[PDB]
Amino acid sequence: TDFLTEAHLDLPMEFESIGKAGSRLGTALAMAVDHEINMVSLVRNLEEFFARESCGWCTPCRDGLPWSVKILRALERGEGQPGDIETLEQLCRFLGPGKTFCAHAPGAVEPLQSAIKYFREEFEAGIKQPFSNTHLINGIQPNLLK
Amino acid sequence: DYTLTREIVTDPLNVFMGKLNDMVNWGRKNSIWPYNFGLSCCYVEMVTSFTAVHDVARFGAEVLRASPRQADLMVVAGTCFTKMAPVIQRLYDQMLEPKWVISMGACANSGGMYDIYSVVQGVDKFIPVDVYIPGCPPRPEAYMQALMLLQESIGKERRPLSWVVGDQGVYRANMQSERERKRGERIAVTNLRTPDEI
Ligand SMILES: CCCCCCCCCCC1=C(C)C(=O)C(OC)=C(OC)C1=O
Ligand code: SF4
Ligand code: SF4
Repeated sequence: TDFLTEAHLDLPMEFESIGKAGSRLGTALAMAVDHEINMVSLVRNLEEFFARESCGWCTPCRDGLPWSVKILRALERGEGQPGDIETLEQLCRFLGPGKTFCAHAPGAVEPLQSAIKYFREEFEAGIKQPFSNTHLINGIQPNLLK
Repeated sequence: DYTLTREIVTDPLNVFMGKLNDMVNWGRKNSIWPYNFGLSCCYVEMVTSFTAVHDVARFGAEVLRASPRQADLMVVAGTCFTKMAPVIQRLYDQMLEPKWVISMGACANSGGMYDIYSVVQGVDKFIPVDVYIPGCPPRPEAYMQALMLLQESIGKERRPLSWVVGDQGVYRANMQSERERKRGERIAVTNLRTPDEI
């Protein structure tokens, strides 16, 4: 389920009330996160669980949850690069309902997108390194894209 | 090892006859007059070799006759188009002995990139060739290298000194191929300059 802030604490535990707040009632067993817990590490743990519990049937969950896991691992260690949060948002958009074979992957990307929506300063703090995907090959001048 | 035309034969070479043959070959290889014949872009590189930056005149090969009777060398510098092939054959037939042929460029060698309905696939389909130059176009110094190769081939061929006395057959040297000669120094190459510099 999507993370909610302290402002949403004054809301009745109904399906329609939590549905209009941008989350789900779910099993109605709420979990509280304090100020000590880093949101990036918590979302990394959640996505690690969700990626290793994929059944492997369909491409977006099976091949995109490990990408989000690796991005969150890099953000945890301060090895984040530009475009990582954009990749996480694209994964949120493209792992929604109707795009995967079952509802496991929309539930996987709900906490990631809610924590990005509410705690974006913690995810942006992990991006330190410049984006690098290639190494230099001697004798070939790279296409310097601007 | 020689090739006879009138057969894979041996060296026919008195010591005065050998000296006379050497003098005739020296005079022939040091005075080679090409025929001014323009077929395609390879001719542009050939006449570039004739200019001041390369100066093919240093080898005594600049006179560039417009008449086939006065020319000793025919350079097929360009594509052998099917409409131009009888012209090439007629101009070659109007040349007088001794005469030599250099195919310049991929078109004259084999047809090159023009395996097409209107192109003869190489000039050696219909006229005999002495030196082949790969390239499209070969650079002017490649043409000068072929000129030196032709000079080496001329320098140890055997032709009659007079048409009234002696053997009238033409003996052409069976040279070692340049590929097998240069294989030792070419395979030993390890490192080249990287293509990112000038
Ligand atoms: C053997 C005695 C030669 C005397 C001079 C011959 C005429 C001048 C040099 C040849 C020549 C001619 C005819 C010529 O027309 C020409 O222009 C295409 C040249 O430059 C590439 C030449 O080098
Ligand atoms: S979304 Fe569902 S069907 Fe697709 S691989 Fe994940 S667990 Fe399997
Ligand atoms: S070999 Fe290449 S450069 Fe020479 S005549 Fe043909 S197309 Fe032109």
